[PDB]
Amino acid sequence: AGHGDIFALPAGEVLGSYGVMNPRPGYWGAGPLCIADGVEEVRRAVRLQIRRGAKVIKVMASGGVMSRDNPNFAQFSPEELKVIVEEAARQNRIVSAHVHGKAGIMAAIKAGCKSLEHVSYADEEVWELMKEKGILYVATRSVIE
Amino acid sequence: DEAKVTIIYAGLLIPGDGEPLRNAALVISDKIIAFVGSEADIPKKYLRSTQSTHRVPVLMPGLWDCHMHFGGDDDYYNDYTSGLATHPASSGARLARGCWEALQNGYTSYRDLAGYGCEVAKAINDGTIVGPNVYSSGAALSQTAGHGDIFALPAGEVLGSYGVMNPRPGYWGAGPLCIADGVEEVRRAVRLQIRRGAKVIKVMASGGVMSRDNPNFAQFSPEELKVIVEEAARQNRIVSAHVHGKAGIMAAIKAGCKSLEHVSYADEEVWELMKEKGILYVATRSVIEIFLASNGEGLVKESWAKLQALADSHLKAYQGAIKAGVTIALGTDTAPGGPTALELQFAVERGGMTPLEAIKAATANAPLSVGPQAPLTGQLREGYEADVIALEENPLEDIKVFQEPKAVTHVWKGGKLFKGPGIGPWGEDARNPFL
Amino acid sequence: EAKVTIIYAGLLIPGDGEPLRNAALVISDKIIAFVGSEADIPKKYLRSTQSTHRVPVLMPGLWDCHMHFGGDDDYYNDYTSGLATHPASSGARLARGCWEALQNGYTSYRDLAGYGCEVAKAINDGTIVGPNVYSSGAALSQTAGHGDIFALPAGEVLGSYGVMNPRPGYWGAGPLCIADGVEEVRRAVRLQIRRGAKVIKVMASGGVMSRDDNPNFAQFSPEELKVIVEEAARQNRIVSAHVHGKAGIMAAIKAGCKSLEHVSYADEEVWELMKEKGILYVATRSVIEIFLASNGEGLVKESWAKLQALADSHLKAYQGAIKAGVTIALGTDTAPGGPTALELQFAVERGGMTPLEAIKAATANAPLSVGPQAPLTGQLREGYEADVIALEENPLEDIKVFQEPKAVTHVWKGGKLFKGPGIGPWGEDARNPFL
Amino acid sequence: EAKVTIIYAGLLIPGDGEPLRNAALVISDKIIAFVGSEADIPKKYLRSTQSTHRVPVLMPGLWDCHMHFGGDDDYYNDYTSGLATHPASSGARLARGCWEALQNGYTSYRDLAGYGCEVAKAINDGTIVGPNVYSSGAALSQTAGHGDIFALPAGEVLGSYGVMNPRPGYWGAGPLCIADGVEEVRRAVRLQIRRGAKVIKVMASGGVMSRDDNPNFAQFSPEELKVIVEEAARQNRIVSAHVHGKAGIMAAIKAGCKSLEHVSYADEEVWELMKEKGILYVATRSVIEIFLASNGEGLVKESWAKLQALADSHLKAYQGAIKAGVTIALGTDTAPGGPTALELQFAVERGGMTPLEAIKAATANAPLSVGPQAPLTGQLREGYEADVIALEENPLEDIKVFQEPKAVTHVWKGGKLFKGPGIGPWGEDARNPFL
Repeated sequence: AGHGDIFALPAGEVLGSYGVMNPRPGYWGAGPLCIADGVEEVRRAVRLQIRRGAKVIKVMASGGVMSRDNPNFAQFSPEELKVIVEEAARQNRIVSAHVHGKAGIMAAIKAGCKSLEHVSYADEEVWELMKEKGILYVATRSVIE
Repeated sequence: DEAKVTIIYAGLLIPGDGEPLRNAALVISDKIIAFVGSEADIPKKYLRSTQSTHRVPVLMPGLWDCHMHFGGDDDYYNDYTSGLATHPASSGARLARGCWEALQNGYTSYRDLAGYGCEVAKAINDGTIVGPNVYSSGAALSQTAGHGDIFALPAGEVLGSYGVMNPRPGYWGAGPLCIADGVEEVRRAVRLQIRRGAKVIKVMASGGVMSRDNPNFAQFSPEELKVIVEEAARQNRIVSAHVHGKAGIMAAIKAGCKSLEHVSYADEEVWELMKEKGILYVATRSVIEIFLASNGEGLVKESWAKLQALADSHLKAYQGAIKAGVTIALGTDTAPGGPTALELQFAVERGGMTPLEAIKAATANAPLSVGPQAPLTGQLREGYEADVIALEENPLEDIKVFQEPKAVTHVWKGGKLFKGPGIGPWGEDARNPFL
Repeated sequence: EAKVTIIYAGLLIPGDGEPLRNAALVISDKIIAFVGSEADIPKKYLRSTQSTHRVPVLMPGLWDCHMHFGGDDDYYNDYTSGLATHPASSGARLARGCWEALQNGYTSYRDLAGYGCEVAKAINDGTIVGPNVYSSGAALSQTAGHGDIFALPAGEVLGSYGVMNPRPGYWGAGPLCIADGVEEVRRAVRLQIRRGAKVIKVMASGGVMSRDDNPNFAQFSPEELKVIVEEAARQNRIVSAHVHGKAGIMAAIKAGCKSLEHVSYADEEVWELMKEKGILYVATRSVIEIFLASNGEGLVKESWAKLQALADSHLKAYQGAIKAGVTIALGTDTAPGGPTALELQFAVERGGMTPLEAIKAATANAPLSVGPQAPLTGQLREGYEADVIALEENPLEDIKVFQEPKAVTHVWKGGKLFKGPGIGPWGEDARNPFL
Repeated sequence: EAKVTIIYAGLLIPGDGEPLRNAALVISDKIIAFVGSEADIPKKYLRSTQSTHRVPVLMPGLWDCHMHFGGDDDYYNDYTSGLATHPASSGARLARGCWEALQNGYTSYRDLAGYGCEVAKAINDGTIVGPNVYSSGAALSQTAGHGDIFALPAGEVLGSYGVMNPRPGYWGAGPLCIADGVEEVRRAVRLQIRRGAKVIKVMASGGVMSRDDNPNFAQFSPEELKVIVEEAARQNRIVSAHVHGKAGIMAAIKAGCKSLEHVSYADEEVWELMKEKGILYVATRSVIEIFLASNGEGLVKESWAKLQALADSHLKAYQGAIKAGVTIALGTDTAPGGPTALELQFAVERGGMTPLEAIKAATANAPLSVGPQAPLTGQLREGYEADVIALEENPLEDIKVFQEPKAVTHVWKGGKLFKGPGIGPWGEDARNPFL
C-alpha cells in the first residue's frame, strides 16, 4: 500500500511479482519494484538489489498524491527504515528517500538517509538538519511542472 | 453557475449536540450547511438565492451506525463459513439493496467493521448505486484461533483464504477477514486494508462466547496490538477493538485503540480510562438482545447461564459508562439495511440515556468512530456537511419512531436529496449510469 | 386460492403471430391463463380476478440474448478491468443494472461472460430484482484467444482463469476461463455448470482486438469444440459460439453449437446450414455500430479500413440471414441496464426486419438461445410464463419507442408486478429483506 | 500527397530474374511503383518525385531466415545463459544488433528462438530501428530435446520454460518452451502466438551437443508434431523444423512442416519430397563452418570424426538439394548484427550456387520462410514492399562484397531511408522518442 504499489491491480498479483517471499522461476527479485513488509523482509529487499549490482538504495517514505492518497503520511516504520539504512551502509551504499510531507522527511532523516527526493514540505527545520547531516536535496521540480 | 441553495424550515430542529430549536431553519449551500438558527433570523441573501425550500416538522442529522458488517452472505451456512463460501459478486449485489435501504431509513453513514465496505463504496462514489457514507475496515484482523477465525473449517483453508503469506491470484488480501500472527504479519495485515481504502482498522482483541471459547481471554499479544495501532496511526487511522473481558479491554487501551466494541466487562476503571484517553464506547447491545430473545432453545443449561451472565455484565458496563459520562456512539453489528434504529431504543430503555442523548450518540459523537478520517459532520451547524434528515414525528417523545422508515420523509447526503417528495428511488437527477 | 389478473389491451402483440385488437390476457399465478379478445374472456376469470388493468399495448417481456455481467471499475479500458475489479464492486454495480433492465421491460438476459450465476442468486432469493438471468459463467477461450488479456503476461492470466492449480480465492468463478486441450476443456465446461451456468459460451474465432488479431482465424481445435459441446449436452445445455470468419463459423457448426454470435462472414452456405440445423443467429449489431460512430478517431488508416470491411460484411451477413429466413434473436453485448433496445432499431433499419419480426426476434425466438434450459416463454399464450409488459405507444409504428423506459408502464415477471402504477422500486409487496 | 522517390541504378538485381542495366526503380510511399529501364520511367513520377538517387547497384533488402534473438551475457558458454541472462540486458544488446543489421542491408530477420516478438515492439513503435522481425517466440522442444539445458537439473528448466504452473515472472515468454504430450503442445504453440509469433519453430531431431546426443534420432512424437502444425495452421503460421537425421526430417515433413533447418541427412528422397510439397530448405551452413574452423581443439578423437562426418553429410545434402532444384533460403543461426553475409559466400563456394542464385535465396525465396505471414516482398517489382538496398560494388562478380557494410550505401525499409548519405543513425526524420 505504499507509493510503489500498483493499487489498480489486486494485491496477490503485485506481491507475487515483486515480494521477497516465494522464490520461483522468472527473474524473481529483479524488477522495477520490490515490496517488503516488516524488518525481516526489508533485509532481503535491500540484499536483492545489491545482488543485481545496485549502487544506491531507494525507499518510498511518503505518499505521493496518486489518488484522493496523502503525501503528508509517512511510509515504512522507523524500524524498517533504520534497518534498510544499515543494510545499505554495510555494503557502502546510501539510501535515497522519496518524501513529501514533513513526517516522512523527518523519519527518513532520523533513519540515516543521505539523499531526499522532492522534499516538498521541507521548512527551516529540515533545511538545517540536511546541512547539519550532509543530506542531498533533489527537488525533481520537472515532475511538479 | 452559482451555488445551489436550499432552505429547510423545521418545527423542531435537533442539532445533534445541544438544545433543540423550535420554529427553526437550516440553509444548505452545495455540500455544506450554510446557516442554522430561528426562521426569523435567516440571512436575506439566502432568501434571495434559494432554488428550493421545504417545510418539515422535525429536522436532525443523518444517523450513523458505527458497527456494521458488509457481508451479503448467501443464506446457506449459519456460521462464518458463509463469509468464505459466498462469492463476492453475490455479496455485492445484496449489499446494494442494503445500502439503498439504509439511506431510506436516514442512515447517512455506516462504519463497516468487517467485509466489503471498501469495494462497495466504489460503486456508491462513482454513482452507480446509492448509499451511506461508508467508512470501512476492510477485513477484521484476527489471530489464528481468534474471534475472526472459522473454527469449523480446517486451518489451512482459512489461512489460505485470509492469511498474509502466499500471495496468489484470486483477490488475495481482500476478504472480510484477515488472519495474521506475529509482529511481521500484522504489519502487512494493516497495510492490506489501507490498500483497499480502509478508513479504520478493526481488531479482535478478545474471545466472544462462540463455543463453550472464553470472552474473558485477550487476543493478540500487546506487541502485535501496539504495532497494529502504530501502522494505522501512520496513515491517520484509528483502531477499533472488539473486547469483552477486562484483560482484552485493558490491552486494547494500553496499545492505543480509540474505539471499543461491546466492552462487556467494563467497570469503574475502564470508564475512567476511556474518558481520560478519549476512547469511544460502542456497546452494540442489539447483539446481546438477539440471543436473549432466543431464550436458550437448544442450548445446554450452563451455556445459557453463561450468556445471561455476559448479558448482565454487558448491561451494567453500558449503564455505568453512560452514568460515568464516557463518550458513546451506537452500532448494532448488522448487515446494511438491518434494524439499526433498534440501538436507539436500547440506548434509552437499557442504557438509560434520554432520547436526546441517544440521538447524540447516533449523530454528533459517531464520527469519533473514525478519528482523523471524519469530516465535520453529524451535527446541524454552519460549516458541517449537509447530511440531514427530516421526520414526520418527534423522536424525543418516542425514540421508536426511527423504526418506521415511512417516518423519515427527506434524506439529504452531501446536500443531495436521496429521498423526499417526488424524488425517485436513486435520488434526485438520477440517470441510468449504463447509458 | 389462485391469484388472477386481467389485463385489457388495445393492442396485444403475442410475439409470434398476428397482433390482436381489443384484446385481453389473464394471468393465473405464474402462467398466462388466457389470451384472446376482450369479448371472449372466460367468465370464471371475471368472477375470480383480484385486479384488472387496461393498457394500450401488451406484449412479451423482452430478451437480450448477449449481455455481459461484468460491473467493471471504470479505470482500465480493456479486459484488465475484469481481472482487477473486485467482484463485490462488480456485484453492486450489476444490481443497479438488473433493476434498470427490469424497468425497461427486459425480463430475461442471457449473460455470455461474467457473474450472472452469482448475481442471479440474489435475484432468486429476493434481495434484489432483475430479469431471468441465464448465464454462461465464464466464456471459454483458448490461450491467445479472444477471451485472453493480451496486455497482461500469460502467467497472471492463467493463474487467475486457468483450470489447473486450484487454490483459495473463488477459483473457477470469474468472467473468463482459459483451457487448452481436450482434458482441460472438460473441466472448463464443468466449472461453469458448477456455478449454475445455463448455457456454455465459447470463443471460436479472433475478434479484430489488435492489428495482429484476425477475425478470419478459428479458435479452439475441432477436437476441443466437439468435447465442449458434448459436455454441455450431457447437462442439457447448448453452446453459443462467438464467430466472425467463415472458418470459425463452420467449425462451431460442425461441432454442434446451436447459437452463433456476430456471425460476420456468414454467407449462403452458412444461412442454409443454420436453418437445416436449427442454429440461432444473434448478430449483435450494436457492437459494430459503436466503432462505426467513432469514425476512426486515433486509428491508423488501414486499421479503420479493416473495421469498415468487417462492418460491411457483418451487415450483408445479417441482411442475408434475415432474407434467407434463418432463425434470429437479438443481443447487444452490453452491461445490464445498457441500451438493449437499440438492437430492435438496428434489426429494422440495418437488418431490414419489419418492426413485427424485430419483436419476434426479441421475444418468441429468444428462448432458443438457451435450448433445453428454456421454459415455455417469450410469447403471450396460454400455458406460457407470465413475463408481460405494457406500453403507452405502439412500437409497430415506431420501433424506437422501446428506448424511452417511461414508455414501458407495467412489467410482470412470473406473474409478479415489478413496475406499474403505485408500485415501488423493488416491486409489489416488497419488504426490506434485512429485517 | 504521395511521397515519391526515384532511384537510378547502373545495375538492378530484382531478386528472381535477369538483372537490368541502366535501370530505375520508383518508390511511392511504402511500395515499389515501378521497375524497368531509366528510359521507360513514367512521366508522372518524374513530375511528382521529391528526391532522386543515382547508384551503381540496387537489389532487395536481404533476409536472414535463421537468427536467434538472445542477447546473452558472455558468462555462460552453453544454453544456461538464455535462462540466467536478465531479459532487460538481452533487449539492450539486441537493439545494437538490429541497428547493425539494418546497416548491412538486412531488412528482415526470422528469429527462431528468443525475444524477437518483444523487441519488435520497440522497432514498430519507433523507439529503436531494425529489420522486419518475424519471430517464433520460444523454440518448442521436448523434455531432453535439443532445446533443453542438460547442464541444469530438470526442475529448474521446466519451472522456467514449461507450459504448466503459471506464475508471476513473464511466464510463457522466454527463448525456449518445453512441452511433452499432445495437451501441453497445444498450449506451447498458443503461448508463442500470444506474444505475436509469426512462425512456429520445433526441435525435431538431436543436434550433436554431447557424445550421448545423436543427430540421427527424431524428437517429439508424430502425434505432437501433427498437432503443432495444426495449431500453427489455424492461425495461418507455418512450422519450421530443426532436423539433421533422416528420421527427424521425414517426420517433420509427414507432419506438415514447410521449412527445415540444417537438413543434414537430406538425400534424393528428401529433395523430391520438399519440391513436391513446397518445403523451404535453410541449410545454415555457417554453423557447421564454425566448428570446422576450430579443427578439434580439445575434443576427443572420435567426437571430432563425428562432427566431420556430419559436416560432410550436411555438405552433400545442401549440394544435392541445390542441384535437385529444391527451393532454398539462407540463414546462419547468429545473433542480430552477426555475420549474416557469410552465408551468401557459403551458398556459392560450398553449395555451388551462382552468385545470382545466392541472392535469390536471400531475397525472393526468403519470405517463404514465414508462409502466409509474408507480404509481397524480397523482390524489386511493382506492388512489392519498398525494402531496397544499394551497393557501391557488383556482388555478382564477388559475393563477399556483402561482408563490408561500408559497401551498402543506402537502405530503405518500407520506403523509409534508414541509411544513406547525410542520414543519421536512427534514420530519416528521426526524433528522440523520449521528448
